[PDB]
Amino acid sequence: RQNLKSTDRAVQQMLDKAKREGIQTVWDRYEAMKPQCGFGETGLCCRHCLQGPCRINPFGDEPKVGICGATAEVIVARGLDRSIAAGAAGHSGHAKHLAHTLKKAVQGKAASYMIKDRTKLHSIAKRLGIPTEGQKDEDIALEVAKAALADFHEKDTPVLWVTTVLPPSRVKVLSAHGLIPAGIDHEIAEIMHRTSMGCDADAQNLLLGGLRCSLADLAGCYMGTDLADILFGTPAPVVTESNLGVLKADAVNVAVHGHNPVLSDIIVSVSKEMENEARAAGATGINVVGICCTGNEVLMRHGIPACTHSVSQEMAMITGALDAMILDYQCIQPSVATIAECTGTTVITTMEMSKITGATHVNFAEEAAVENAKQILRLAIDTFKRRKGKPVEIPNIKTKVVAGFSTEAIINALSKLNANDPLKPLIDNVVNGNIRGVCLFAGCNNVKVPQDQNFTTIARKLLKQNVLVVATGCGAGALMRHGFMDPANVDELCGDGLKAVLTAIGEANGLGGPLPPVLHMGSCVDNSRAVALVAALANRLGVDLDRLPVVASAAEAMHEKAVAIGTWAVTIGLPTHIGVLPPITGSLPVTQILTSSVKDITGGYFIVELDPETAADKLLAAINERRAGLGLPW
Amino acid sequence: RQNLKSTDRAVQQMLDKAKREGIQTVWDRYEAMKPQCGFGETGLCCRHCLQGPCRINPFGDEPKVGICGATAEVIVARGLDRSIAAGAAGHSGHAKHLAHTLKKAVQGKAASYMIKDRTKLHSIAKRLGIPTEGQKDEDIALEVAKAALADFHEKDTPVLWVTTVLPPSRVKVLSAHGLIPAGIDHEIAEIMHRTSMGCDADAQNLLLGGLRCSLADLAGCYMGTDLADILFGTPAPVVTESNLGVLKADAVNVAVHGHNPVLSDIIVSVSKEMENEARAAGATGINVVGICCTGNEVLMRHGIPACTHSVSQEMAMITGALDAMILDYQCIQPSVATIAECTGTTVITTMEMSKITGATHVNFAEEAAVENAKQILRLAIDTFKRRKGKPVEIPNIKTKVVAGFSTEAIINALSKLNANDPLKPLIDNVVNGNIRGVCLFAGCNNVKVPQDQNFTTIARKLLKQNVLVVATGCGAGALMRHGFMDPANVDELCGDGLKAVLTAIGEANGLGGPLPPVLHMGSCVDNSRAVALVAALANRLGVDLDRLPVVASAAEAMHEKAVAIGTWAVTIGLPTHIGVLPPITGSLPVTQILTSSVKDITGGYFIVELDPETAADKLLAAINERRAGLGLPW
Ligand code: SF4
Ligand code: SF4
Ligand code: F3S
Ligand code: F3S
Ligand code: FES
Ligand code: FES
Ligand SMILES: [Fe+3]
Ligand SMILES: [Fe+3]
Ligand code: NI
Ligand code: NI
Repeated sequence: RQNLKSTDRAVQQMLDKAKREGIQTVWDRYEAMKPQCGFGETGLCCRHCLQGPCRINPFGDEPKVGICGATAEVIVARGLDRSIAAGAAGHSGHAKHLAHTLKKAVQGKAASYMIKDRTKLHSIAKRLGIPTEGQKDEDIALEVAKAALADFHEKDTPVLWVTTVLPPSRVKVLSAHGLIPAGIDHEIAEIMHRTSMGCDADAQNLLLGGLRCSLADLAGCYMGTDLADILFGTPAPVVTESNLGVLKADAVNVAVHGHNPVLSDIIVSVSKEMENEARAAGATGINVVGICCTGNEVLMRHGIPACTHSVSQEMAMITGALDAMILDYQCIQPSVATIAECTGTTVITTMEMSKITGATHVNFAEEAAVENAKQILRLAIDTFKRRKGKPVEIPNIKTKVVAGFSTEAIINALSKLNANDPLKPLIDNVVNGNIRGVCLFAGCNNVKVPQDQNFTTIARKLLKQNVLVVATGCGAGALMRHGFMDPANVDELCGDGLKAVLTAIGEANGLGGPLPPVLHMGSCVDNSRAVALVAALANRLGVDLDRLPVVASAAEAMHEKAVAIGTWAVTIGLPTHIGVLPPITGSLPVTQILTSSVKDITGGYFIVELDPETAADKLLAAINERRAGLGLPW
Repeated sequence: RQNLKSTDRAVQQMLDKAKREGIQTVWDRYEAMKPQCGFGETGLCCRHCLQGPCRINPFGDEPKVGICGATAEVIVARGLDRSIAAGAAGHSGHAKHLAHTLKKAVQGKAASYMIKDRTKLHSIAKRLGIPTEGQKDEDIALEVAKAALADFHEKDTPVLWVTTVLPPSRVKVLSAHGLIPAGIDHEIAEIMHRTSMGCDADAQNLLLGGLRCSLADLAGCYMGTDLADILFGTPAPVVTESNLGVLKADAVNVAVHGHNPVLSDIIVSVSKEMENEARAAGATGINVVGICCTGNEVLMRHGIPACTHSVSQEMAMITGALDAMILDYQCIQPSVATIAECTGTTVITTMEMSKITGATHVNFAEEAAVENAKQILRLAIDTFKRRKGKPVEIPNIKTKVVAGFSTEAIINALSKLNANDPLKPLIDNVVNGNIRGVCLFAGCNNVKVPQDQNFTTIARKLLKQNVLVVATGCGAGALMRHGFMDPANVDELCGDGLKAVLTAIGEANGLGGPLPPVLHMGSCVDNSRAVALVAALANRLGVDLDRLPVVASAAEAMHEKAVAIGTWAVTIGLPTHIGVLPPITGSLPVTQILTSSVKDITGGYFIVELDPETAADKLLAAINERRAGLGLPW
C-alpha cells in the first residue's frame, strides 16, 4: 500500500507506524480532500472581491465569465501572478533577513555573525561596482548590505541582483520587453495592485508583469545565496549521509527545518559546544539533522546529514527519536505542532511572522543568537531525558551523499583539467557528445505524486543519455535519498560519456573515483548558483542562455516559490518542465502563452507534463533542439 | 423587477434598455453565477500551493483540515490578510504615482503639473518635520516627495504617514502591539510571505500582521490625499449635480473612471481648451463627467458632475451618449471593453499595468500629459461625430450635490462660529446632544445588495437620530444620487438637533441655509480626511480615538481596498460596520477576534450585519456606548 504514497522505504516504514498509532499524515489529509475542486484545479476561480466567489465552467454552459466581466484568461493570469509574487515575497524576505544580519554583524551589533568568506565578499562587491581598494572589509560589507536593501525599492538603477548577474545580451532582451524589475518589494506590490479587482484585464499584459516579478524572485534568490556565502562560507565538496537512518536513538536529535541559515548555522555551532551538557543528560551528544532548505544549507556548508524533505517531513517525528524541531519559516506543515503531542517532539518556532498554534515560541534575535540557541537546545535536552527507556523506531536506512557543489566549487573542480580556462573542459565534452546537456532539478515534492517518483524516473533516463544533472532544494533531497549523490552508483546510473567526464574530473581532483552522478548545488535560493554557472557558460561562449542545451525540471512542484522559480527559469531563457498541473489549464490562451508564445519573448517556455517518462523524452528533445541550433550532433 | 437590482431610478431605466437590447450586465453575470461556492463564501478554501485546492466543510464531516495541516482559523486569516495587502497595494500604488509626479513637476520634468496648494505643501512639511524657513517651495516639495517614497521601504524611522497623522497616545497603543508599519511595500511583501504555505499558522499572529498591513494602507491613503491636494488644490465647498441626467446628448460626453487625479485633473483642464475644436465637430462642447473615485476627485476640486458609481458603471454606456470612457486603474468592470462594441463608446486605457483586451490603449506620460490628453479627447470627438443622428436615452434624472468638504473646509466652516477654537462648536453640540455622534460611510456598492439600499436605509435612521454623517467614495456616490447632498432635503432627512447645527453653520457661512445633510469628504483615499478630522478632535479633547462617538460603515463593500480601509478603521479605534459578508464566517475564532477581542487591542471592532435596519441600530448602540463612556447623556 505505502508504495503509492512514497517511493522512499524509510518513509514507507514510518507510514506503517503512523497508521497503527492512529497519527494522521499529509497523505491521509489528501485522501480526505478528494475529490478536489475542479474550478480551483483549472484556475477558474476568483475570490479577488466580495462579489465573489466567482467561477467559470471549463466546458459547458454558464457561468462563462466573472461577475465583473473578468474572463477565464484574466482570472487564470491574475491567480498565477499572485502566486509568483508570493514566491518572490518568500525568497526575497529570506534575503532581506540576511542583509540586515550582515549589516548588524559589521556594525558590531551581532558578534555571533561575521564575514567568514572574504573572497566572496570582494567578488560580490566587484560584481556590483562597489570599490574595494583601500577599504576595510567591514565597510565593503556595509556597502554590499546597503545595496542589497536598496534593491527592494525604486531608485536610480534597476534591481542590481538581476542586471549584474545575467549577461548584457540577456538584460537587453528583457529590457526591450520591460521585464527588468525596478525594486523587489515594488514589483510584489504592483502585482497585488494590478491583479486586484478592476485593474489589469489583458492576459499578455498580466503575464508580462508576472515574468518581471519572477525576476524579482531571482534577485531575492541570488541575494540570499550571496549573503549566506559571505556570512557562513561558500560551499565546497563535502561527504555526509541522508534519510531517517541518520537519527540516533542515543543522541539528542535536533532537526533544523525551514529556510534561513541565520538560524540553522548558529544551531550547528552552538550544538557542538553543548556536547558535554548533553552527555550529562545521558545522551552521546547533540545530533543536528536537516529538513528542507535550511537542512540543505547546513549540509552544503558543514556536512550536517539530511533527515528528510518536503512532503515526508512528519515521518521524522514518527520515529519517536526526534527530540526537537527548530523552525524559522516556509514549507513547514503546520500539522507538526499537533503531531508533536503524540510523538513527544518539542516543536519550536523562532520568527515573529511565523508562529504555529501549539508550538513553543522562542524569540531568536541575531543580537543574542548564541544565548537564544542554548535556550532552544536545552529544551531539546530536556525532551531527550523525558524519553528515557522509551523504544524508538528509526528505519536503518540511509545513503551516502557527496554535496557542496557551489558554482565556485564546480569551476575549481574543472580547473584541475584546464587551470586558466576552467569552463572549456565542460564545453569540450558538450561539443564531443560526452555531455548531452545540463538539467537542473528543482523544487518540492507534492502529495499528488508518489514521493520522489518523478525526480528519479526523469533523472535516470537523462543520466543514461549523458545529461549532466544538477539539483537543488527537495529535488536534491529526493535524489540524495535514492543514492544519486553517491559516486559508487556512477557505473549503474550514468551513460558511458557522462561517466567518462565525471571520472576524468574526479581523478583530476585526487578522488581515485568519479564525481557523483548528480551535483548538489544547494538550497532553493541556490538555484541562483545554477544561474551563475549557466550565465558564465553563456558569457564564455558569446551566446545568450536561450541557445544553450540547458533545461530545468520542477518535477514535483508544490510551493508558490516553485512557481516563481519555474517562471524565472523561463524568463532567463530555459525550457522548464513542471511535473504537476499549475492552475492554468482552464485558459487555453494562457496555456499557449506559457508553453509556446513566450518562446518569442524570452526564448524559454514551460513544458507541462505529468507523466515522467514522457517528461524525460520532452526534456531530451528540448536539449537536442538546442544542440542542433548550435550545429552540434545529437 | 429592476428595483431588486438597483434603487436608483436612472439605473433602473438603463437596465430596461440593456434588457431589450440584449446587453449583458453585472446583474446578469451575478444571476448566472448563482449558487456561489459556499467554501469561498465562508473563507474555507485555500489555493496557496499546488497541493490544493483545499477546502473545509463549515459543518459536518471531512475535509476538516487542509492538506498541509492548515486549520480553518489559519486558512481564513491568511485569505483575509492577502485581501488587506492587495488593498494596501492599490491605495499606496496610487500614492506612489502621485509622489513621482510631484517629484517630476518640481524637477522641471512635467510642466503640466505644479504646486497648486502652497499652504498644503508647507503644512505637510511641518507635520513631517521638514524645514521650510528659507527654503524654495520646489525644494520643500522635493523633500516631501522623497519622504513619501521613503515610507515604502524600511529605514531609520517607521512609516511617517502613520506616525505623524495619529495622536501620540494612539501611536503608543499600536507600537505596544507591534502594529506600526516599517515600510508600505515591506509590509505588503511580508503579508504575502507569512501567508504562503508553511509559514505563519496562528490566527492571532496572522491577524496582527493584517492590522499592521492595514496601517500601511492608511498611510497610502493619507499620502494620496496629501499629494493630490498639493498638486491639484485642497477641496472647498462646491455645487454640482449627479446621476445619468448629467450627460448631454448634444455634447461630447467623456467619463473619467478609475482613480488617479494625475490623469483626470489634466483631462478636465485640457477639455476646456478644446471646446472650440469640439464645436467644429458639431458638439456644444466637451462634457466631462465622473465615475468612481477619479470622478469624486474632480467633483471635489472642480465641481465636475458625477455620472454614476461602482456597480452601475455600465449603465452610463447604455445611454448611447457616452462617447469616451477614460481609464487609469481600479474598480473598472472589464465588461466595459466588450459593452463598448454595442454602445459605440470608445474605452481608453492609459496605464501600463492596467490594460483591458479590446480597449484602445493611449499611453499617458506625465511628461507629455497635455498632448496625450488631446489625443485621447480627439478620439472622443471622432466618436461623437459617428453618432450623428442616432437617438440616445439619457434618463432625465439628476440631483443637486453640495460637496468639497475637506477637513480644512470643515474646520473653516466651523471657524465662522468660533474663530480661534473651530472644533469647539462641534464638540459643544456633541455634548449638548444636538449631534449624537459621527458616522463615516465608505466603500463600494456590491451586486449582492440592491444598489444603494444599505447606504440610504442606514443613513436615514442615523440622520433622524442627529448623527453627523460624512461620506467618501461610492458611499458618497450613493448618498449624492439619492439627494443626501442637497441642503433642500435637510428638513425631511435630519433630526431637529442636527438640523439646528447644520443651519447654524450654514448661516454663519453666508448661505442663508444649512450645510447639506451629508458631508462629502471625497474619494476613497480621502477616507484619510476623516482620519485627520477625528484625530484633530481626539487631540483637542485629550483622549484617544477609541473614546470618541465616531463609527464607520462600509455598508455595501466590494473591493479588497474596502477590506483594507475597514481594517484600519478598526485598528485606529473605531466601531466599523460591514454590510456584506467578508469570507470569515467559516472560522468562529477568527470572527470572534475581529468582532470582539480586537477591542482589547485597538479599541475598535467590526460589526458584521447584512440587515441595514439592524446595522443602524447596532451603529447607534456603538455611538451611544461611546457617549456613555464619556459621561454624556444619550
Ligand atoms: S474580481 Fe471579478 S471575478 Fe473576481 S471575485 Fe470579484 S467579481 Fe468575481
Ligand atoms: S497551503 Fe495547505 S491548505 Fe493551502 S492549498 Fe496548500 S496544502 Fe492546501
Ligand atoms: S524547502 Fe519548500 S519550496 Fe519546495 S523545495 Fe522543499 S518543499
Ligand atoms: S471606486 Fe472602487 S473601492 Fe469601492 S468605493 Fe468605488 S467601487
Ligand atoms: S469554486 Fe473551488 S476553488 Fe473556488
Ligand atoms: S472550493 Fe469554491 S472557492 Fe475554492
Ligand atoms: Fe525551500
Ligand atoms: Fe475608489
Ligand atoms: Ni523549495
Ligand atoms: Ni473605493
